[PDB]
Amino acid sequence: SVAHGLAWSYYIGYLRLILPELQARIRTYNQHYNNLLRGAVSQRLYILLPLDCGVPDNLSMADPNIRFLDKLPQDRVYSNSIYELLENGQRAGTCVLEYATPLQTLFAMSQYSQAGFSREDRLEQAKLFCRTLEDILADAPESQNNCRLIAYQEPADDSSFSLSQEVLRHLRQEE
Amino acid sequence: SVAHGLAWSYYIGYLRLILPELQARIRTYNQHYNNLLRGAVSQRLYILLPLDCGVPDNLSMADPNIRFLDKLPQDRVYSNSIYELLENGQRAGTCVLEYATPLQTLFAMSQYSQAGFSREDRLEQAKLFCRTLEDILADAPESQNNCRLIAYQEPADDSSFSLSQEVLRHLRQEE
Ligand SMILES: [Ca+2]
Repeated sequence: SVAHGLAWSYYIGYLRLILPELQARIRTYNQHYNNLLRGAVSQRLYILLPLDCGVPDNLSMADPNIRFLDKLPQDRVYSNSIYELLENGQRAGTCVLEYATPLQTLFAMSQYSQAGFSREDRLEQAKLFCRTLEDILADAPESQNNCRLIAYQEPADDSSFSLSQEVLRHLRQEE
Repeated sequence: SVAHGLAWSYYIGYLRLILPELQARIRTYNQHYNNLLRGAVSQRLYILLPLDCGVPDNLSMADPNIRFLDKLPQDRVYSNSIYELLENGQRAGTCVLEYATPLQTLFAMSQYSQAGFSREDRLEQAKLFCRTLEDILADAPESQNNCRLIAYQEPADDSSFSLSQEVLRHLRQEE
C-alpha cells in the first residue's frame, strides 16, 4: 500500500515544516494588505484532496468561483497561494488553498503500466492516503488545527460540481 | 510498509524526471566548463543508501576522501553535485553522488515519538525501500542504466569501513 508511505512523507517532509509558521505568514500578509483586503485571509492551510486524483496545476480554471488573489510571501522554500471564494457572485471567503501533491504520484502510478496499478487501486489508495493523513494529524493537535483536509469526488449523476462550495462548507465550520 | 510509497514517490517525482537527461548534462559538462586537469565525470547517478538512514546535511564531512568538485548544471531546477573520490591521496574517480532523500523521512519518523516507529522498524523499511526501488528500476531500463544504488550497512568496527571505498567499488565495475 503506497498510501501509507505517501501520507507519512507528505507530513514529515512538508506539512510539519510549513504549518508551524503559517499562522504568522498569513497574519503578516493580512497586516500589510489590510487597507486593500479587510476580509482577512483565513488562517489555516486548506488542502484539496480530489479523490479522482485529478490535479490541474491551477485552481485558476477549476472553478469560476475560485480566483487567484496573490502569492503568500515568505532544503525547501514554500510557494503558497491565496484565493478568494465567491458565492452568489460576491467574495465569500479568502484562504490559502492547494492540492495535496502526493495524489499526483498516485495518478502517475496508475498511468505507469509497470506499476501494475489499476484505477480501482488508485482510488482505494487515495482514500487510504486521506484517512492516514487524518490519523497522523489527529495525533498532532498543533498541526491538525493549522490545516483542513478537503476530500471530494465529482458526482456520478453528472449534476454540476462546485469546488468553491466544497471549500466554503469547511471554511464555515470554523467561524 | 511506508517503504512502498517512499520508493514510488522517489521514482515518479524525482528519478524518472532527472535520469532521462543525466547523461546529456554529464557529456555537456565533460568539456564546456573547461578545467585543465579535471578528470572525466562518470556517467551515472550514484545514490547513497545507508541502511541506517543516517544522512548528513553535507556529504563531504562523512568522509574526507569524498571531495566536492562542482555543481552539475542543467523545466524544473535540480541540484546535483560532482565529487572526486580519493584513495591513498590519489584521485581514483569523479562522479555525480547524493544520498537518497527518502531515507531522511524514515529517520525523522523513527525520531517522531507518535509514529510508533522504532529503529528496528526503520531498518526493515530501509531494506524494503532499497529492494522496492531496485525492482522499480529493473523494469525501467532507460533509467536503470543511468543510476547505481549503493546500499550498505556499516560494520561495528568503523575502521573497517570507508564510504569512498564503497563508492569506488561500484564505480569500478562498469563502463
Ligand atoms: Ca562503531
